[PDB]
Amino acid sequence: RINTVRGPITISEAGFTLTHEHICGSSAGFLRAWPEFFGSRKALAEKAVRGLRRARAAGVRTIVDVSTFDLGRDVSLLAEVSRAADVHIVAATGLWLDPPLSMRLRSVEELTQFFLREIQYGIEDTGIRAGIIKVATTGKVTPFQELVLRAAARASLATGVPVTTHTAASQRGGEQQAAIFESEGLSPSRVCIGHSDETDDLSYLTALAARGYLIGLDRIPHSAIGLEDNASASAFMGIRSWQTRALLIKALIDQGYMKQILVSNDWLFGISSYVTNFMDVMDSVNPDGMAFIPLRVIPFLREKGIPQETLAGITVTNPARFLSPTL
Amino acid sequence: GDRINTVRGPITISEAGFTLTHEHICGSSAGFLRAWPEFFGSRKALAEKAVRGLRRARAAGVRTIVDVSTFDLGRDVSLLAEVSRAADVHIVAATGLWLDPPLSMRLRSVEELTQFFLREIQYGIEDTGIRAGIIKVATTGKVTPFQELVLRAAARASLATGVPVTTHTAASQRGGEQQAAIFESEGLSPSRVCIGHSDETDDLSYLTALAARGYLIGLDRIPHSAIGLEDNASASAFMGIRSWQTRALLIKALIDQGYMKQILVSNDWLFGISSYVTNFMDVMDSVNPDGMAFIPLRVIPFLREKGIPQETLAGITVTNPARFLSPTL
Ligand SMILES: C[As](C)(=O)[O-]
Ligand SMILES: C[As](C)(=O)[O-]
Ligand SMILES: [Zn+2]
Ligand SMILES: [Zn+2]
Ligand SMILES: [Zn+2]
Ligand SMILES: [Zn+2]
Repeated sequence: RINTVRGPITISEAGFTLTHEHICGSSAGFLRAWPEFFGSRKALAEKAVRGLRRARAAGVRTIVDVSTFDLGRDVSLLAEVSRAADVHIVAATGLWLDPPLSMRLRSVEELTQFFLREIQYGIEDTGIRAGIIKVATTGKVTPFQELVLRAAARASLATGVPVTTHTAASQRGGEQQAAIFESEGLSPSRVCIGHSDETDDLSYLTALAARGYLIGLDRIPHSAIGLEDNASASAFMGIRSWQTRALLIKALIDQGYMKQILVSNDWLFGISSYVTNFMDVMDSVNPDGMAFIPLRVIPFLREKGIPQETLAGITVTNPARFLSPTL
Repeated sequence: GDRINTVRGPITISEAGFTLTHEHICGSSAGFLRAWPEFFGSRKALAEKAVRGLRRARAAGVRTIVDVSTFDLGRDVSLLAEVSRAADVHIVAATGLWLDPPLSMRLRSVEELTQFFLREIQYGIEDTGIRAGIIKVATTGKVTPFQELVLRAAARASLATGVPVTTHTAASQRGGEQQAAIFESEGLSPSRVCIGHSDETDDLSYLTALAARGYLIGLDRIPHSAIGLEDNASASAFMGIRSWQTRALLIKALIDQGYMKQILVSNDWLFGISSYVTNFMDVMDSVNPDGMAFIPLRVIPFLREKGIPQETLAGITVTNPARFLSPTL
């Protein structure tokens, strides 16, 4: 069984699953302290329910919200929008790139206890258990980030829940992550190396898949175009087209690694952790939101000759194998 | 105006009595107490320790504390309200930002920060309806660009509401002078500002010049001393190795210079701490088993023994905080 914000579900219930998404990208305590930053909590919730319902109509049945503590994860919000949209949401533990001081000062043993409490006991006082561990590193792994990755590996080994990562693909950062995970005795089949569509280095990706890692091609609609004077939507966006990113999926399929591929949008319905109104920038670039994968990428791959059963394997079978707790 | 926001609602300033103007129930990080209460044993254990501690402070004469924990120090006003009611000690809550703002705060403009501080003063903290009665800000010795935004937003919020501003400084780097310059550039009266952690320095020229300008001087870490614990680097780094009597003698020094009306005294104590090394609360509790009662039980008799009149001490512990906290436009 897989833990969701509404309780446990069987593997067969998960269906078409988006493995790297967010309801809201924020900071610990921020949604509660300043909901008017998002208009209101109600407005944010209502936008998310419409968004999830659009995704559901395009075939999505489950999303994995990989928002951590320090991304301002509010599982009560996730539970509310999941119930109203009838879309399963898997919540995350772990730490992203903005840990507060009370986290930054902790040992690997302490972080392991924290990740374990969120998986085994529940998040806050909600009883909602995490079904995935999210971690992030920048280029060369910092000392604190290494502690996070080891704590993640140890919590995964104790519970069977998988680990999913944020990296800089342009720095081939998955290699350093993999080294740390393997030193801990973690199976690569429990690990998704994410934001992997941010590079054109196919050799780097194939090497990881060969070692048994899941490859997260999860920022496909963040491609953007026509924003090279933007001091925000050029370093956070790019200039590579989304079709170019999408073709990495075909490339990995053709090398015989369709079972290793996970695809997502890395979308959200509110964001406070960047510039004000960046949500408007994102929504203008990708009006499809979380429906971008099923509405654009899947038909694009089908028209490039990828068979239905392969597309179903990638969007249904692979996430189920990944999320089902396994040791 | 003649009333102050507390976590149980508004009180008249006459009700504040003996007030500790820089304290904490818990030193933490946003969201942390709710996500990981076992770090503190349990939320219940932490609340109980705070109530026992506040009750002892109350027995020693304390009637009000100002909890200067901000959003990013993990302020949980619901905890403050629970322990205030159970200890029957007034607690004034804070808005502002300390030294650990998350991205969602660090990326905000001075106008946005102003709106956040005003929300916490004028509307309430989170969904609790509890309103802040003070704005807490913190800087590095050299004020960073973001910290300067925070100080300007604090000044603007103070000017709109009358509620005071209190600061964290590196007194050894004379941090208060850069802060004062920013505050005054915004038109904020020095009488609305406490330059805190000023007992970290023995430079009386720095202290008296600020006091002469009408600033309140926070001599607010009196019990903090790692003397006898020099072999504990974290203790020394957090508390210094100046004695509590050395810190306390600055209270006398500013009185002797004629600035009794500018002095505010406190412990900068707390009942749990996650924003430093593990188990540090045990180190603090061993250094100062009196907790927040340290000021009334140890420092006040020390100053009376040094000859300071009872009326002067009452003015510092009662009148000065009342004048400071009372919203004044
Ligand atoms: C806050 As993000 C760019 O990881 O969705
Ligand atoms: C919470 As503190 C050590 O900055 O007074
Ligand atoms: Zn990411
Ligand atoms: Zn993400
Ligand atoms: Zn301080
Ligand atoms: Zn303090």
